[PDB]
Amino acid sequence: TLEQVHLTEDGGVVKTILRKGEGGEENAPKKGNEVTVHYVGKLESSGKVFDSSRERNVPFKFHLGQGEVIKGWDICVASMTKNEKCSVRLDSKYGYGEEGCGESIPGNSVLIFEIELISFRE
Amino acid sequence: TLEQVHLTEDGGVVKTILRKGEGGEENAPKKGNEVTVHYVGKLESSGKVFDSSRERNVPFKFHLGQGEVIKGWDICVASMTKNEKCSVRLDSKYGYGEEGCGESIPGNSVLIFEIELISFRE
Ligand SMILES: CCc1ccccc1NC(=O)CSc1nc2cccnc2[nH]1
Ligand SMILES: CCc1ccccc1NC(=O)CSc1nc2cccnc2[nH]1
Repeated sequence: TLEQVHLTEDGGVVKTILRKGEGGEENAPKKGNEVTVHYVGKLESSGKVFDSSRERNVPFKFHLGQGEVIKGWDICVASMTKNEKCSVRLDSKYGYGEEGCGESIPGNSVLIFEIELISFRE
Repeated sequence: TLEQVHLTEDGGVVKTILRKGEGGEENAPKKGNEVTVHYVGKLESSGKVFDSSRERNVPFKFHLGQGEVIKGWDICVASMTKNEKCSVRLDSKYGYGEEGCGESIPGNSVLIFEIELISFRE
């Protein structure tokens, strides 16, 4: 595998599947569901890790497709099924754009996230 | 009430209690617990709302005191009890600092959040 999945027309979100998830539409999260993910985020430019839920030993929950998180995450996680692990490359358009965010993410940064979809629920 | 609670020595985190929460230490979240909050965040400078879980009609979960969220939120929520509603003023040191974050939060922004602690759990 290492299937590469193009998720936006502009090339700004491209997912590489590292471990395939479970089969079926019943194993795919729906818009508005709560998802639980583990992730590691690094800058493409330097390879430097700026955030990791794995380092914290506890995953992160959000509601899918609601704009609670960066656009790249909504788009990426919507494409995943339970237990899938992927690495997603996000152009700055799908991250923090021209401004960046705080000390660890410069403006116009391409972000690389390893994301694992642990579970989801209503 | 409208009790004002100073939470850092530098004045960078100051909470005003709008509705007092439940009594007891058993109604106070512990470091590492999951908390569920509703919030509305606005810039002090303009009054402009940059993020609201209430607009989304679904609250937000994070693990308390783990640096998953801005420092101001860890500090503020640690001081709350179940059902408390507060408004917290955060100096940029406790938000997104000199750089800001994305289009909606400029560098050196004081942030004002209304936060309600809905529940928490192990
Ligand atoms: C943590 C999940 C979350 C909830 C609500 C809003 C945004 C986020 N994080 C991300 O969207 C992307 S992950 C991330 N984005 C970051 C920006 C600066 C520093 N560290 C960061 N880590
Ligand atoms: C959403 C909760 C969350 C989870 C993980 C990491 C950060 C956050 N948000 C906050 O810390 C403060 S809330 C917030 N911070 C923001 C920065 C830019 C735009 N909107 C924002 N809303």
